[PDB]
Amino acid sequence: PKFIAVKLIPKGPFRDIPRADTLFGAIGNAISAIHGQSAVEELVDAFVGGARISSAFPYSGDTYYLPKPLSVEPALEGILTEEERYTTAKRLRKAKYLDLKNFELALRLRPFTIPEEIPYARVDVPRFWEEIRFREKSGVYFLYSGPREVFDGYIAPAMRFLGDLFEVEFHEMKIDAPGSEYSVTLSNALPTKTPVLWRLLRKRMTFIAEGSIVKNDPGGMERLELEVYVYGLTFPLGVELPEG
Amino acid sequence: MEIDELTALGGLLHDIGKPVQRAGLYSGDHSTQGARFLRDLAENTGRAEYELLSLFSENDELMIRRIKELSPERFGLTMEDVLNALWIVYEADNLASPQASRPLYSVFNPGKAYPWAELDFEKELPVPGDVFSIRSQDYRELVKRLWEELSKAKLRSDRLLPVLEKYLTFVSSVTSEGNIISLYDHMRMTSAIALAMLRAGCTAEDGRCRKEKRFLLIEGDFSGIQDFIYRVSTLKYLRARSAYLELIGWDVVLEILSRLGLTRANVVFNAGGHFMIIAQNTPDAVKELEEIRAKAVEWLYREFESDLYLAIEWEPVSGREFGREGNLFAEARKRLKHKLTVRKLKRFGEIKGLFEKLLGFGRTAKNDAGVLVEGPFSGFVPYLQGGRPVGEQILVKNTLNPGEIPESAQFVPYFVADYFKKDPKGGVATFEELSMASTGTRRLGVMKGDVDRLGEFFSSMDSPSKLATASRFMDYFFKGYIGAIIEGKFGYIIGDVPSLRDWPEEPDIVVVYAGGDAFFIVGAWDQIFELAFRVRRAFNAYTGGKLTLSVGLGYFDERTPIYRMADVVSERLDTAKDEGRNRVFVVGRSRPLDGKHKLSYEWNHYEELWRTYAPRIYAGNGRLKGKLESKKGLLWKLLEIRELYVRDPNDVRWAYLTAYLLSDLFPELVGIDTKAVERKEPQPVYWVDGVLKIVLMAVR
Ligand SMILES: [Mn+2]
Ligand SMILES: [Mn+2]
Repeated sequence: PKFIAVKLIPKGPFRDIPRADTLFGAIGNAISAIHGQSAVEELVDAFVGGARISSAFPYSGDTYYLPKPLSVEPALEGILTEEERYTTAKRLRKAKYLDLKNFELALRLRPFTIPEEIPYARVDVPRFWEEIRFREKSGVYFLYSGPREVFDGYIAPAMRFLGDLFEVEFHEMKIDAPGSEYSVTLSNALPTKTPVLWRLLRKRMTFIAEGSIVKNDPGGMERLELEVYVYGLTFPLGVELPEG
Repeated sequence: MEIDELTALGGLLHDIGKPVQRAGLYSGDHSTQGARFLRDLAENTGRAEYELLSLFSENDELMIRRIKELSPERFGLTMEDVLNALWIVYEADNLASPQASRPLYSVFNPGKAYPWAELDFEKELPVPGDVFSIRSQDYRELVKRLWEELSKAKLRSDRLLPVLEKYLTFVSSVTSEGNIISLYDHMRMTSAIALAMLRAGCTAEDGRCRKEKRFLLIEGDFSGIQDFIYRVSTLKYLRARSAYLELIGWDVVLEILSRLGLTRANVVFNAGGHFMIIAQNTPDAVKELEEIRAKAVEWLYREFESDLYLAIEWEPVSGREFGREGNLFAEARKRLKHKLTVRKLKRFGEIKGLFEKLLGFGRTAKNDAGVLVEGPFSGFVPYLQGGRPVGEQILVKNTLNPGEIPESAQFVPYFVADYFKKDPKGGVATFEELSMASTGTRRLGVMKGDVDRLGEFFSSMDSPSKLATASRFMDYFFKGYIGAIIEGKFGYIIGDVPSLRDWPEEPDIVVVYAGGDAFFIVGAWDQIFELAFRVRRAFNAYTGGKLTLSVGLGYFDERTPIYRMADVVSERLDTAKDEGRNRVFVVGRSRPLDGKHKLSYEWNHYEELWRTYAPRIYAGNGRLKGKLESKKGLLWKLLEIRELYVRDPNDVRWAYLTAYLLSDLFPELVGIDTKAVERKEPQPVYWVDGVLKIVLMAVR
């Protein structure tokens, strides 16, 4: 499918790589101050109504990175054909992100390679805590899927306002994903069914990590009192699973 | 006796006739000579059961009569029962699979072989050496020690395994050339496969247990260990978490043994939070495993949120798939490994609500007086020197000798590498206590080591007994001998290693973990720097120089948190392995990013660079070579000059500058090495910082 990729050009260093639950939490908070709640209830409804935002992923020049789908992990013994199969299979297992080209292959369980240098570095300065040092023309992006009226109406106004540590531009972006019963989440999600393959993510909520596999799971949002909404919807792209 | 205990002790003594043949005591053949040992032993002390076990060493004519001679009722067994035991134990011997002096050839190096000695961590380090023929005199003294111990042993598998391990560990199961398998391992694996066939129900078969899938390979691996241990809020606590993961592991293994009616012989290994069990393929077993697996995962979720998981999977297996046919065992381990990778990608899928002074420990019920910590199944009461042991099972620490515990207690010996520098008080040293004891800059040394391509090594093993030996010896270097290497032993075998001071008598080191094929060790940064090379040399010797470590070293401020430290040395160890294997990450390093320059050093490459440069600028014990006192600034100017080579590697400025900077000292850096230009490798100047920065740290 084709998407609107919200690119964050970083005017200075970041503290986290913000995944979808914290992105929506910030987009929501901006809308509270900028338009009041009536537009937050409307922002939620648009998202329950089918609209989706991905987690934030690394930005380099004209290269877009995406999360390695967990579907490949057990099927490494399929894209081989010992040392050249022991070492790589481990560095493939460890690899967190893929290029758009290699990610599109990973969905189809075709042979793919890994990004050599990932264009961000977690510096931990003592006094302690860490920042994220970005390369030149390198930053972070997240995808939006759904109607145009909602992007121009809610998301784009919210993101410019948030930028006022970063500037914002957006492009069209096609992801050639296979047709399948199973999909990869490009967003940390709160599942409704039991998923296929996953890594758990502790925040107190228990999320399914980015790259986890689901069979027709839209995820779900949660309302609670401390009202605030926690974004746990799936950003699904079709994926081919091995037999197992 | 019962049919269960008989088959267990049976397969565990089918080949106790091999040590006596080679001693040359009885008339001849080991099958015969083995019976004349147990039957003889039965008569002395007057323990009837040994004469029933003596039959295992041997048209069913004379056998049925020799069994009928012996009372099957006296003990409480059928005659038909004992025929099955013998036929079960007979086949088991086949499934676990010449001169009377050929020694045990090392699993690590089948070309080299082990000198006859009995398992003792306190004395000597097993080093595969020259093929020295074992005297018939030696085997006699062995059999005489074996005789005395077996006499006072309480004729349960839990009291019989410890004596067979002590004595028959460094003894060739068969005396062929390049024979890998230890006798003890072949004996414990047969006791395992035999008991598996009995429980499986299969009887009077001579291939219903062989060609039919009546066995289970049960494999349990912990996941999130790193997080569970190195992710908190001190070193005392860090140690307590490692110890607690050990007891949790034992609790799950012992419950599987308890409910399937198996014995510790059935445990192929339990090391690095990874355990394997051979067991029966009965609808009872698979059901009981699911109940154990489910309750274990549920307890782990309540106790530790999602931090620590236990992935338990089992593959049904035939007798065929324990050996070779044209490696079915390795392929059957590969199918099970695959099952585990999927289970680890389904963390807590077995929980549906998700998506909405002491000597050991006693394994009692959870509700019990003096329970210090609880597992998923049982509670654990500490067993002190002056105290009494409490529980069905008793986990005893760093002894195969049961000592003074009740006759009705399951003995379970567990080895743990737990060396630590004692404070001016009885308590273990802190990160500050260790960091202050360092030569020069007051920093805590953190080193994380891992054995290279162990997965490939284990995958080469044909048979259960081969894997049993491979796994045990591997685990025993880390659990048994890392304690010794720190103490200062094997000085000749190690030799000259990169060092900054004379080795202390009570070194400022603390083992966090050492077991499986890995270790995490902290202490005075300089003592840790030296221990890295000591451990690696001992490991090269312990193996036939046929296996390699990779190590990640880190030197931090004492006040640095455990999780950043653990993260850095893990990152550094991962680099060491990724930049080829068999290398050490010595220190943080600047380099060109042209993909020709590695941060890690080949052990021998670094050891050679220390030999060359260290003596010329380092006097020892924290002092700079007398000729450089007040000329130290030169070393910084060299680092300054090397940094210009880092900025652009091709420019020679460095070669000409270094020259004017000096003159004799460092003749290796003043030139332009053309072998490096040819081989497209870094110039010698690139490697110098690994030695200088360590010396500069030592001399402050
Ligand atoms: Mn390893
Ligand atoms: Mn390891």
